[PDB]
Amino acid sequence: MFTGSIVAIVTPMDEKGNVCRASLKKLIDYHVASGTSAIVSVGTTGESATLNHDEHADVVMMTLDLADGRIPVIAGTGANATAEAISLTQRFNDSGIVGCLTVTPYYNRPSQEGLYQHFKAIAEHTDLPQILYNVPSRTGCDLLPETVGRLAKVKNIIGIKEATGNLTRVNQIKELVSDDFVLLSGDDASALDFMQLGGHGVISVTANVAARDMAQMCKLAAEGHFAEARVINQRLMPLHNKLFVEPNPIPVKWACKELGLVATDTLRLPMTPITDSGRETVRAALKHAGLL
Amino acid sequence: MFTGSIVAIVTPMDEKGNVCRASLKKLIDYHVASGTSAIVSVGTTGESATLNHDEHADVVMMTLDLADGRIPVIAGTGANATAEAISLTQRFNDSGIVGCLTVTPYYNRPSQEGLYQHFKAIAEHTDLPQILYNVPSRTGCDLLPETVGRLAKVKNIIGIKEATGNLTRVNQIKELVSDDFVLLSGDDASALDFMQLGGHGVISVTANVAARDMAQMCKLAAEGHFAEARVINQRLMPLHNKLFVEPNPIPVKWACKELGLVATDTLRLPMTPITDSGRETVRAALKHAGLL
Amino acid sequence: MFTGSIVAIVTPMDEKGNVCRASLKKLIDYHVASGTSAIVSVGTTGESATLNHDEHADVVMMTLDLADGRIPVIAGTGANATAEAISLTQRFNDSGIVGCLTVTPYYNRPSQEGLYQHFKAIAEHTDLPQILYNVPSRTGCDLLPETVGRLAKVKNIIGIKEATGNLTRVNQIKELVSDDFVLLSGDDASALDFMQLGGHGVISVTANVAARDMAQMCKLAAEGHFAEARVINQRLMPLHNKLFVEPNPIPVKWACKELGLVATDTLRLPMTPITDSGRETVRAALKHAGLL
Amino acid sequence: MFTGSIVAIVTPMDEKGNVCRASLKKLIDYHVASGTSAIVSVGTTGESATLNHDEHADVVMMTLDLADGRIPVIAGTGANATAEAISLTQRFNDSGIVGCLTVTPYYNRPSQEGLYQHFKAIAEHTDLPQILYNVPSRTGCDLLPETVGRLAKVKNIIGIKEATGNLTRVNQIKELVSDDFVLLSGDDASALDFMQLGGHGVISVTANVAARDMAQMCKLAAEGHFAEARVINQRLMPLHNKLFVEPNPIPVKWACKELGLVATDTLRLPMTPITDSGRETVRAALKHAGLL
Ligand SMILES: [K+]
Ligand SMILES: [K+]
Ligand SMILES: [K+]
Ligand SMILES: [K+]
Repeated sequence: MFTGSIVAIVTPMDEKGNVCRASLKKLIDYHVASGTSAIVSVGTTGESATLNHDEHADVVMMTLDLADGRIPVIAGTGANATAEAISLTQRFNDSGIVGCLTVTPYYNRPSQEGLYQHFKAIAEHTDLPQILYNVPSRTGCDLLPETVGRLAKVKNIIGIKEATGNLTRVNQIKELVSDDFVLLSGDDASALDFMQLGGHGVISVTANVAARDMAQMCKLAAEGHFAEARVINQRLMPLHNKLFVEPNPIPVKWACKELGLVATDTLRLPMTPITDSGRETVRAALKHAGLL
Repeated sequence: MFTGSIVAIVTPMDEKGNVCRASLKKLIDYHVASGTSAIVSVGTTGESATLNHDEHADVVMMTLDLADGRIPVIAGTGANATAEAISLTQRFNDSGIVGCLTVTPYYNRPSQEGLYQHFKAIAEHTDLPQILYNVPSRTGCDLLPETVGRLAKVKNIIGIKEATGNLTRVNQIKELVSDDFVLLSGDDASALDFMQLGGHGVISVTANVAARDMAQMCKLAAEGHFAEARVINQRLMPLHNKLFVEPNPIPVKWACKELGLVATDTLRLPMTPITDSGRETVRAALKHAGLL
Repeated sequence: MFTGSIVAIVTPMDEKGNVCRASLKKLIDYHVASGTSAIVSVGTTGESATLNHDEHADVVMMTLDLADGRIPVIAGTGANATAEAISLTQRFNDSGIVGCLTVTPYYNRPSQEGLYQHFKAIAEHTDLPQILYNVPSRTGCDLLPETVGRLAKVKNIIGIKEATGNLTRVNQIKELVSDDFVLLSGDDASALDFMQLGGHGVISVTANVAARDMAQMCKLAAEGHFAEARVINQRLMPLHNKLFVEPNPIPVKWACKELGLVATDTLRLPMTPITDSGRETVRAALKHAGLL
Repeated sequence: MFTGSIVAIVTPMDEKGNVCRASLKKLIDYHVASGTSAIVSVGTTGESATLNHDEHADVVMMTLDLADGRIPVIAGTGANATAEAISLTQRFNDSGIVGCLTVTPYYNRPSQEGLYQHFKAIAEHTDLPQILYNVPSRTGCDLLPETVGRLAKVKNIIGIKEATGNLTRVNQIKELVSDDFVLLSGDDASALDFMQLGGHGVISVTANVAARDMAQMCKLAAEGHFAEARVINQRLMPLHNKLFVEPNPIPVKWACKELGLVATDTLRLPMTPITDSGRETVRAALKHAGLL
């Protein structure tokens, strides 16, 4: 559902840069078998940036189709134009998705009032649950706790993917919102800390390749067994860091390929193939994780 | 030119959020009368973010028609997917624009090699002169001097709009590029300094409302009359700062309207109307510039 | 001892800027009565910066004398010259203090290896327990977890006052050190979070004026009653922030004065009297805390 | 002068960590022969941090004697307590030094008003010309242009050593001060740029080992021959960078020794001997400068 280990799933491509269905199916089967709570489809790790909205929609539909009710699917729906965000959302009305992950507008750097108006308008024109998404390092702006608090009063704004890696934000946000509001980490390396502070889960890059460990860890964290969760986390930590040694999803797509989870590690420009140096850092991380 | 004062022109809109031709014509006549060297159409200040590519192309073509051979027009062509950058650039091939202003991919944060491959592919699918554009605060990435040097070796990559505010870049880039590679400021408050270090002009937001002073100031600069240029700069400096008191282009659109240069200060969400406190700030800066 | 609520105690001065004994006595009595675990004497809040080592020693001796065994006293001993650090430490051999709080060298910005050698040398030439102190915002350098880990193997380096407000440091450090090693917050605003993540206490500015609440909160945190601790913390939070509205200890010394805890709020230059604006922000914080 | 190339001279030490007179004399003769404009004695590069005030005064007086009227000598007088700044400055009153270099209080992070009161009190207890010194990365505080403007109104406050690396400050300060207030770079890698914007010279670490080129370069700059100056700057640029490959003055001391300019590269803890990897880096930069 909207807690636990949620995978920010790669969009597996062939050598032409087109979605590879066979590979997506394997990945979905892998997640159903590994205890992953939900799949975020065509988020950042999903290369939302370089799929056009038609392809973005296909991949979501294909993901849902392959999932076949076995695992909930959340659609990435973010756009830096509110009209575009709205209109992309409509595309997934009645699709079967359980909700949407919607990023703060990138590049144009709106005010807090602007972010409020953006997200309120989007929530207005759908019945689907909305997860807010904050990642200033990508977007150039920062959705502050106060504004999260105003937006949480809207019926179908139900949570936030907090990707700052600033852990003070957990309780600043939490004080300000009801206990039903979901607090999910968007930063693998600090996600166990995030959960220990009161977070409910993680929308994860690491889960693409360490699905089971991430699921166990997140469940331990929810039960208060932090010591036990850390042991897993310790072992995943090089992966938490080195999946970003080169721009996400370059490392993780290579990792999937190396595990045999996807046929090719192809991406679309401006993402470029992994360097040999990166190959060697990632492979070492995988082995530390015990995955290789 | 690709020297002197270049306006990053606002896209004036009617109350419905669509381009207002009467207001655009006024603006262009003004820049023609004021001695502005060129117009950048649908760059950041032109709200590229909230126009779709058709609307963007319409505004560019409308601007070109209205300019009527009197002043060169540079098309904003930025896009964070390389395929989309190519496709948008292709819309203007054999159109009469004199060049493209193309920004580093935002949000997806490519490597330097990715930046290289992005812009190289773009350059290769056009005869148009290309001006690179670096604005890390909006994009999440930083096109370093070295990559600039690499890209300057491509025939139709002929300049950079440097919006970091970091003046050390002028001479870092200069030493690595040829004598005729153009260096333009993207930061009004430091543009004169930029020019004094060896930059060749500015793509300016301030020029929207103080086109005459800006053209004056850059002429002085090119002729090496910096003390003189500097008297104008201090006249404009509060505008250089306070045009960003709220997110650009919210302040400059209000200022245009106030100066009677455009009919309405309407913008597209997620940009929001200027606050009362913001009006008063901007109006003060305009008084200081001698424009009210 | 070296856990719980530990006060970074002000050095109360008269109008000549000289230690006011009557005021220090009141403060010490207040801490013994309020359940404060220990007193840090002549730390940062204690104006170590502007007391010469002779005065620094007096204040420590006078604090110990007034405490009269009722409350443990830790001496600030930090110096950016290792010889000086050593020699200042010798001054407190057999004094009665239970330990020393020693800051990373300020201004000169040594390497990690330098910090290792600094702290190892100091620990060598005393039997007293040493608490490391990291606060990059003041010092210009950052003692990283890895180096904390090497230093924790030295017998009498027993803990760290981590003042970064970066909460990822708690478990990075903790993984690397034995379970006996003490992890204390040096940042009031994030101290409950710090403790929730595995910290043992706080060396606190807020404790100067909210001794009892801070003691209760820290004890709740140690017992795992985080929800109950947060309620207190919520009420102290404006104080956690506004005691730094102007440079520490300007606000807190004024606060003490306003409570009647000290006779004058005098400081030594380059610390300057509180502004009226600051007066009003602090008084509001105190009232929110219920202290006024 | 207080213009041209000014060396921030190393305090050469014997193997015991005490000033080595033979080596200091060599250094001074070299600067006299090389055309260095003035010597700053016991500034940051001179290890002010690890010398007590007597030792500091001894080195200053020794430097003055050895200079023997051949080259002006500026005493480092910084101190984070105002009383100590006054007392150290008083040691040099009627000594033959031509001015003091006095840094913003480090560690205690005063307000702008505190900075004002600090330096004003200092100026008032001496007839010596005072050069302000801003280096936020070491001190934790930033003396803004406006406060500089305020302080320039004091008679014996006559200049600033600006070590931010932020070139915008040259013209911000300049507009607020009188025509004869001196602006010196504190950042070798940007000093030529600093000068091209209107700065009057540099207090340099590079000049320790490339005194001749540095003096050449600043002459060219003052005469407005920037292209020419710039050929020298690129010859020195790897040294400008790699002299900080490890904490200053670890690299420049090793380089002096290597050039036979001093007997030993010994420093005081917490500064540590240069790493093997550091030697090789620095030696490379020296080869590039044409000095090996
Ligand atoms: K809600
Ligand atoms: K070119
Ligand atoms: K130990
Ligand atoms: K003066």
